[PDB]
Amino acid sequence: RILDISGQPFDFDDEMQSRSDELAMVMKRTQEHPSSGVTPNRAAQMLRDAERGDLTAQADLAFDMEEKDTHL
Amino acid sequence: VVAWFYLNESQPTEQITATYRDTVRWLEQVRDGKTDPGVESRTAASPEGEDLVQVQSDPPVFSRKQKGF
Repeated sequence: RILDISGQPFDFDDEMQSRSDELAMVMKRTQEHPSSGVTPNRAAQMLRDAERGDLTAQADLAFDMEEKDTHL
Repeated sequence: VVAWFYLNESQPTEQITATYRDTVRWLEQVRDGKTDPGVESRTAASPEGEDLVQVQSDPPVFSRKQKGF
C-alpha cells in the first residue's frame, strides 16, 4: 500500500474518479449565464450562497465577468 | 330632432331652432373629441374607429429588454 503524505496508508487506483459510470451523469453540465440582468440583490444572494458552500453560481458569474468585461 | 327641423323649414319656431342648435353644438363637440357619443344601453359597446394617433420608428436595439449584455 502507498503511504500518504500525512502518514495514513491507502490504496492507489490509476483510473480517474470522474470516469465512473455513476459520475458520468453529473460531469455533463449546461453552463448557465447569470450575468444577464444583474441585480445587486441577486449578486448578494449569489455571494451569500457561495459563502455556505454553493460555489456554482459564483463560478458561472466569474466566468461571465472574465469574458464580458474587456478591462478585467 | 334634426329631421324634424329639416321638415319645418317653411316657418321654424323658437324651440325647434334652439333644439337644432343644441344638437349641432353637441355634434361639433363629439367631432372635436370633447365628449363621448356613448354606448348602446342593451350592452356596453362603443363603435369601432381608426387610430387617431400613430407613430413610427425603427426597432429598438440596445433597449433594457435585451438582457444580452
